[PDB]
Amino acid sequence: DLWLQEVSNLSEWLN
Amino acid sequence: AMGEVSQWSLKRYGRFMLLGSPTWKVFESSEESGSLVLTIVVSGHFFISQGQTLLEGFSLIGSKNWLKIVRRMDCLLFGTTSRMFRVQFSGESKEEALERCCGCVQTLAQYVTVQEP
Repeated sequence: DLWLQEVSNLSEWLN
Repeated sequence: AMGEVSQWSLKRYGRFMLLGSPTWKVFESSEESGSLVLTIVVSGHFFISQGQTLLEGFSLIGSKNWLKIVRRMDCLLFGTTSRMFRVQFSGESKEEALERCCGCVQTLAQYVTVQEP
């Protein structure tokens, strides 16, 4: 749940 | 630069802090602080270091039981059961950073599955 949430939030670092 | 170790330089390392109240502590490669380096030892140990300070260290052996990794482009998210941290590889270009990440994934993958989102 938190894992899945932070997998998506890893976009914070992406271009 | 041994045959004993593989090393990659990181742009940044983020420690998830919830497992005031910050969510992340973010470390970068500095000329004063030290270079951020991800080290995998042939024996199966994983480290992240900034200069001399070890920010992360554990065995990848039998880590299939308690370690998840996911790659997105030049970033990795690591989850241990609980602790979580993310990493971005460095390079002059988007391509060189991805090349670095991929070479690291190639070593990690001998011990654990590196998943896509």
